[PDB]
Amino acid sequence: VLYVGSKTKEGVVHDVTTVAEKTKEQVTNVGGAVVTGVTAVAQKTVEGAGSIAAATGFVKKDQ
Amino acid sequence: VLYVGSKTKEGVVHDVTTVAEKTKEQVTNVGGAVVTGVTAVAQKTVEGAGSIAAATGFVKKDQ
Amino acid sequence: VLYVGSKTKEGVVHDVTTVAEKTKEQVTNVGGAVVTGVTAVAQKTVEGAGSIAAATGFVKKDQ
Amino acid sequence: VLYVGSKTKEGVVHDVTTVAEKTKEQVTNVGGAVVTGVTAVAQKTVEGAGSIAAATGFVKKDQ
Amino acid sequence: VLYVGSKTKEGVVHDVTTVAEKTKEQVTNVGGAVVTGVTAVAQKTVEGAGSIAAATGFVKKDQ
Amino acid sequence: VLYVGSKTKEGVVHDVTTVAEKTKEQVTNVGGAVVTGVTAVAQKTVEGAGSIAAATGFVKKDQ
Amino acid sequence: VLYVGSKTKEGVVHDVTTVAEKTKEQVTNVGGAVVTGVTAVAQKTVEGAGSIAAATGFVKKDQ
Amino acid sequence: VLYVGSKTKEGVVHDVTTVAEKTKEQVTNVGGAVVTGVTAVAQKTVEGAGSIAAATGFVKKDQ
Amino acid sequence: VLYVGSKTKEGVVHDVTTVAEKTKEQVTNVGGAVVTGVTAVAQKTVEGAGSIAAATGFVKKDQ
Repeated sequence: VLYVGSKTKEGVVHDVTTVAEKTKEQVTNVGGAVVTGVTAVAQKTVEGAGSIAAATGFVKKDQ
Repeated sequence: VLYVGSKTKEGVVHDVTTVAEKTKEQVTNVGGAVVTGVTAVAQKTVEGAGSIAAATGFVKKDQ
Repeated sequence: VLYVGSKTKEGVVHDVTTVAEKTKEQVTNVGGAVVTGVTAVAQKTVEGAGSIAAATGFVKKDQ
Repeated sequence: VLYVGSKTKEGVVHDVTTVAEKTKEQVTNVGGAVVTGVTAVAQKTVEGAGSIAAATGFVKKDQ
Repeated sequence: VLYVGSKTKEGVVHDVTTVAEKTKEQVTNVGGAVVTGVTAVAQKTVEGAGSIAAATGFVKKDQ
Repeated sequence: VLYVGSKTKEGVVHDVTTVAEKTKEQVTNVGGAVVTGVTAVAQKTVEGAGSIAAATGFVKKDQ
Repeated sequence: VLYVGSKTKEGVVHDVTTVAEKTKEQVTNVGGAVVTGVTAVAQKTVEGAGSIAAATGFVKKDQ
Repeated sequence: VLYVGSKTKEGVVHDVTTVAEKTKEQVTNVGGAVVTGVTAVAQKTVEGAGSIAAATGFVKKDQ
Repeated sequence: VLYVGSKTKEGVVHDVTTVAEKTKEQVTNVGGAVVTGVTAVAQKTVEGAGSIAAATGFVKKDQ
């Protein structure tokens, strides 16, 4: 691997705006998962079998 | 691999705007998963068998 | 691996704005998980089998 | 009267949202009545002849 | 009257949101009545003839 | 009357939010009544003839 | 020139309202000119040859 | 020139309102000019050849 | 020139309001000029050839 004057952006996240208003949120959960917020993952490598890279709102009931 | 003066953007995310308003959200969950928010994943590599790269609102009941 | 005058941004996150207002949030949880806030993960490497890189709102009831 | 494990909601009011905006309201009244606001009455009993239960914007010029 | 483990809500009011904005309200009254605000009455009993339970913006010129 | 482990809410008011903004209110009154504010009455009993339970913006010119 | 009780408004500017909102403005310039703001010029006289009275967003590459 | 009881407004500017909000402004410039703000010029006289009266966002590369 | 009881406003500026909010301003400049603020010039006379009266965001690369 050789980079020579090579401006690079390997695996990034940027410029992520969010606006809400008057969001009268009622939420009720029992045993489950709820995700309502901004999430920003940025990885270069996730190696290994069985991996779970960057889940969100995940539920796992493996027997 | 040789980059020579090569402006690169391998695997990126950007410029992601979001606006809501008056969103009278009621949510009820039982055992499941709900996702209502902004999500931004950006990976360069996810290696390995059985992998789950960047799930969202996932449910897994493997026996 | 050889970088030579190569401005690089391997695995970053930036410029993530968020605005809320009057968000009369009621939340009720029983045994589960709720995520309503800003999350920003940025990794270069997550190695190893069975890994869980950057979960959010995760639920795991493995038997 | 016998209630036995009986979750009851006799005569209620709830969950009443209201939003206005830029409502350049001019109002002129002479001797009369004007009602422009949110009203929420909730009674269980109003007993007695001649009663007036929960009027609003009422005018009475009985001779 | 017998209540036995009976979760009851006899005659209630709740969860009453209100939002205004830029409401350039001019009001002029002469001898009358004007009501522009949030009102929330909640009674269990109003007994007696001739009663007036929970008026609002009322005008009475009985002779 | 017998209550036995009976969680009760006889005649209540709660959870009453209000938001205003930039409300350039001019008001002019002559002899009358004006009501522009939040009001929250909660009674269990109002007994007696001729009663006036929880008026608001009331005008009475009985002769 | 004779003004005699002559209410005059020679060369004026007034009453100029402006409202913006959520204006996610990205701007990129190279060597040029960009104008995005409120401008209000008001002159009575601009005398002289070759004059440039009240330019805006001007570019001049005279050789 | 004779003014006699002559209320005059020669060359004025007034009453200039401006409102912004949440204006997530990114700006990038290289060698050029950018103008994003309120400007209010008011002159009575600009005399002389070659003059530049009240420029804004001007660029001049005269050779 | 004769003024006789002549209320005059030669070359003025007044009544200039400005409101901003949450203006997440990033700015990047290289060699150029940026103007984002309120400017208020008010002159009665600018005499002389070659003059530059009340520039703003000006760039001049005369050779």
